[PDB]
Amino acid sequence: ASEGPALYEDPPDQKTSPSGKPATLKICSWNVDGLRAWIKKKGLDWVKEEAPDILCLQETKCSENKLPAELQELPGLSHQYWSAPSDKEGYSGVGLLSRQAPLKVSYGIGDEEHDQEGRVIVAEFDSFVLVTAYVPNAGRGLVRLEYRQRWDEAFRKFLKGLASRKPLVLCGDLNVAHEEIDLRNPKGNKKNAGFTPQERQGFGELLQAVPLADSFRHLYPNTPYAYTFWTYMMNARSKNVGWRLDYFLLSHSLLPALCDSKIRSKALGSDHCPITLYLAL
Ligand SMILES: [Mg+2]
Repeated sequence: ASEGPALYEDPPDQKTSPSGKPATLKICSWNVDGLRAWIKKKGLDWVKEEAPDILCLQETKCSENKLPAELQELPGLSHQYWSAPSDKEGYSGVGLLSRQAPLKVSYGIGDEEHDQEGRVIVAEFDSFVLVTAYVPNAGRGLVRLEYRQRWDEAFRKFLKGLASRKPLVLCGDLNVAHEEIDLRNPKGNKKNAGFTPQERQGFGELLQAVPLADSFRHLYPNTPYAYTFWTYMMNARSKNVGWRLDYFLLSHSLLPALCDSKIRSKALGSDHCPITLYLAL
């Protein structure tokens, strides 16, 4: 009620690095709010336009055994990997679709407590490791906040381990708006999932410990009203009353390869929009 529209126009795609090196890798990440729902809402139209080298999907609500046939309409992303909850049901779930097969694909974070909900794919390539995640939400009434804190610690420790061997790119729906600039209404959301001090602090801990840089915020440190999620309710997207929940976090060693980190605000299909990373690897 207190918010009207706030403008955001994502800047043009910067496709060369500081060294002048053209981008060699384009990664698109997207919380699809259910793979079938997303397909019905023309989600694949953006994927075809974007033509990424790697597509990471969160909240697929689908196991590798029950995938929709339409995913065959992406022949340029022929190597497809899927994780889903162990109970074999339609919730959570992540996907990674790639032009080239990774050297190795793994699922989860090496901890039984945290590996039952199909939340993480690890894809190792020659020069870097890619992780895509759908981080557990703290829940309505914060009923899952204690668990989320345990998740955060385990995930941080796991990523620090990976980064000790190869440069890391982490992408996906991290279910937190880091700072006040990362959501439209910080004042009214400090007791809500995604903007609790515990969640924000966890994100800060992750950046420091691994370490990782927030690609978007690194490039655009002072840019407001840049969001990746809007509630389906109450004209939130039309008013740009949103949250930045979706990130590409990078090892510091990859910052010289960083060309751009995009937010595809106008792309429909979900309550999140896609985000896209350009790297000159
Ligand atoms: Mg959803």
